[PDB]
Amino acid sequence: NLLEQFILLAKGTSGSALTALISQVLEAPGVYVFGELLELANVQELAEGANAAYLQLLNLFAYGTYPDYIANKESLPELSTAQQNKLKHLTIVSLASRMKCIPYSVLLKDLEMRNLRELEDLIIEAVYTDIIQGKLDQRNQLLEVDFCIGRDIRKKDINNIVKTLHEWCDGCEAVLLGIEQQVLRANQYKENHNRTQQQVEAEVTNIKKTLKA
Amino acid sequence: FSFKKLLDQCENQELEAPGGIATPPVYGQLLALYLLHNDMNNARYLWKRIPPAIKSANSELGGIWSVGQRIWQRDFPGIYTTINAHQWSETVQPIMEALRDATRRRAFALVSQAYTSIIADDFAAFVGLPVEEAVKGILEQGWQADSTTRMVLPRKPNEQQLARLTDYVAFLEN
Amino acid sequence: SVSVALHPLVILNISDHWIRMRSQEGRPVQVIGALIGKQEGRNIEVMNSFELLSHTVEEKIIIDKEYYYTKEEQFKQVFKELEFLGWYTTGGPPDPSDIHVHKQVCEIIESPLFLKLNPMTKHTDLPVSVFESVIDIINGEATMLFAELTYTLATEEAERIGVDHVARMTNSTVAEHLIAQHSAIKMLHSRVKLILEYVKASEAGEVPFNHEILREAYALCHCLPVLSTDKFKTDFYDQCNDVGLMAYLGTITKTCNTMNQFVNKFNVLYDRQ
Amino acid sequence: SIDEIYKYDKKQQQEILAAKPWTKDHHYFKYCKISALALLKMVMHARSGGNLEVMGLMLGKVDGETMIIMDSFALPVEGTETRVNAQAAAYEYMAAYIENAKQVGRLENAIGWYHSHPGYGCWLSGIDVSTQMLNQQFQEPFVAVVIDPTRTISAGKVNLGAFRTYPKGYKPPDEGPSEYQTIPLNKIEDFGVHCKQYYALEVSYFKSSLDRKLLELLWNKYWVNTLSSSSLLTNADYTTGQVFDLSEKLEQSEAQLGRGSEDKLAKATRDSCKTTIEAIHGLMSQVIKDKLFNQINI
Ligand SMILES: [Zn+2]
Repeated sequence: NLLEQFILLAKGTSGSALTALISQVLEAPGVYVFGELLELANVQELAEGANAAYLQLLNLFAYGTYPDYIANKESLPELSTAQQNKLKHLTIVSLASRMKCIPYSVLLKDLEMRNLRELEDLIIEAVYTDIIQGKLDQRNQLLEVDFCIGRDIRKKDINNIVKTLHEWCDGCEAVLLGIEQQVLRANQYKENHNRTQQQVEAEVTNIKKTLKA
Repeated sequence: FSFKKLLDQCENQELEAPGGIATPPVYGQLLALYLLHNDMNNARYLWKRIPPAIKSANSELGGIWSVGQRIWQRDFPGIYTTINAHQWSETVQPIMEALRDATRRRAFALVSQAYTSIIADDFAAFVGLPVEEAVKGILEQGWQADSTTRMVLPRKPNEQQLARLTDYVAFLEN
Repeated sequence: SVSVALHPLVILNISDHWIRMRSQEGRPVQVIGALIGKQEGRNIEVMNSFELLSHTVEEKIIIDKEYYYTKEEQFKQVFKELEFLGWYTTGGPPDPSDIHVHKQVCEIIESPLFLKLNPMTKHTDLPVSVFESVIDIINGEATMLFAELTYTLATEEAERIGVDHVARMTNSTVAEHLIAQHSAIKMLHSRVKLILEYVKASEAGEVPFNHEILREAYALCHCLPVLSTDKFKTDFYDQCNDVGLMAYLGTITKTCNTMNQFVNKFNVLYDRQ
Repeated sequence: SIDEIYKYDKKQQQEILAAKPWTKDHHYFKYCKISALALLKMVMHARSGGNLEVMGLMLGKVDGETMIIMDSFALPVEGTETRVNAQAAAYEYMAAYIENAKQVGRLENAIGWYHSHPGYGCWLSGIDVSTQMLNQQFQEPFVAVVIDPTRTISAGKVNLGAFRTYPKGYKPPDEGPSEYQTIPLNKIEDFGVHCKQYYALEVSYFKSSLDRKLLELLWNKYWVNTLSSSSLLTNADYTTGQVFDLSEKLEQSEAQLGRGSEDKLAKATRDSCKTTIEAIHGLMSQVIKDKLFNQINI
């Protein structure tokens, strides 16, 4: 876990050292979620001053997208090819979080790729990073995602989590109630049929007995 | 909605009757309601059982049966040119307007579902409106058209699942 | 790093072996056995497991290679497509005796696995652990140690039915079917409710704020609905309509039988012979 | 203790074998107990046999009126329902395996034999009856076990039957429950002819304390496979065969109706009901899965 080491070695640094460390961790391969570094009080205090651009860059990398970076290109500091690649990977993950069959057109529009080969190479790299598992379909121009990692969350996002989990629990409870009711109905029907058949047989036996005498 | 209840009321009023014969306004309303609902057999039999005295007394039944015959022949230009020939006062006007709208909608659906290349004049005759505005208004609906050949191209448009299965199993196993 | 699939038959074999040896000897004693399975690429799967014969001299354990070879021939006679995978033992954490026996076994296969089962445990999770051998250089000295692997329980219909029957050991039919499904759905509900509680408790503020758990909860919540695609819907409706037609034909057959019985009784009653 | 049954008493077994009380009676053995491991091994071997038939051997003991089974080991036979026993390969294999297991700690002795009847019920055919008769005539005791690995999957419950035959010339006095079992047309004559020469023991299963603890620990991770089963796809050739057999039986019933054992229409109706009920169960499982997973739109 490179993020743990970066957090450990970020205690005494501030200012220019902090910005250099932020650039290094953003460029570092392997790390894809930056929540604790943003949670650091020093990093959150970096807002006051002339270095708020680096805090905005970190916020973009935590919760952001390539169209957001394009819209806010001037304010943010310049990024290298590795940082752009990481941002594109995070954009793919963000799309796959809400859509499980991503068309090629939206990916091309978001990542500003020109030819299909570059986009497919980028998707292959993202797959090989073990941050998104899926398959590419060329005939239908689709990318089918089986698994995608959970990106960084805010403090106000957890309401959606609790709402979805509440809905799932309610669905499970309703299914259990339906199963119980169906079992009860089936058992009652079987016992009723058996009782009726036994009563009919008893009446037939009584009729035969009174007739044979 | 507003016509089904009126049809039921007119049917009941005719059935009760002061001796079998109903008032001519009710006869006309019933005939036009049968025409509106495309119950052609019911309208055909209703006209057959209308007494000749009522036929001679009121002339609007003749026009209503003219509309009915045009519908029976499936002649859309006849329907459109025969609807706009007579009128009454609020007794049959709203239902005849509804009949015109229903005929327009039915013609649109039929042309859409049973044609892939129709001459613009024939499409205008089917719909009822003259050629120019019909060809103007098909494109906003998504229908391809092209000039110098006037060939319009129409385009063709629960928790009880366990209960039923449990019922089936309980019946089969008994 | 290879993905490992376990089979409950192996665990049952080990547990029965240990219980039998303990009952026979009066006091608990550790047992040594061998595993059998198939390796496909990097996917290792274990299916069955027999027992090996071992002796102790001084403080070292030696495996009878002659007995191993005879057993290998015997099991190749029956399970033609199965092969040797590693060895299993009962105990706690690995020991130098285990390292010695692993060194002995390594003369047979290239990279044998190592399974350890703990009969005397107090934890909540299964005491089965899987290790593989890794040779390293520490302080300029060559030593081979253990690396733990993550295993998943393999899926099989007959195995599932047998295991469920043995675990349960207990007047309709829909009854039974629905009861099984109910037990599993109950387990799911419990787990999802405990997760929702943690999440709600963390949101309101009762436990230290954890980022990894919350991110994983978000990822879990983003996995629903599962397979809402048109091809899946078409396949599902295909299956539903097929079962519906079969039910229709069965209903027709039952009605024909009832009709035949009624016709027989009517003919007997209302006919003058 | 529960593990007491796992203790093998050589002296007691020898005394019981030398003081055979089953000679005076005929229905002496009425209870058959099977360990958990033996049952699981039997079921997995029968399933892995596929559509063909497999047969092995069973090691256990006897406790008074009941017959206990502790282990089971397969023998090769190349399977494929060969004519009978073996080109002597299995003949050597049985003794070799028993001798090898003797020097490890498996000190129990054989008590019966098991085999699979995949797709056509659990009963003893003519050759099976002759085999069991021959085995009981000389080496006693001995029990036959018949498994149905396909009906097990189809119905969700194991189809295992333990049987023991009667001596030659012995006529058992009535007492025939004869619960209904669906059997195809090509295998009905043998079942009809050879049905009073054997009787079915009452079978129960047992497990040890460590086995119970391990199973209750394993369920916590094994509950997934119940919710991801999809039994409607794994069993389709079996359902097709059942429908074919049912159609043939319906044709025979119609022929009997046209003509002038009893009421084959009722048997055909029961077969159709069983098949349809299994199919509807398979469908309602998938309906439950869809309701649980596909509707919880985030
Ligand atoms: Zn047989």
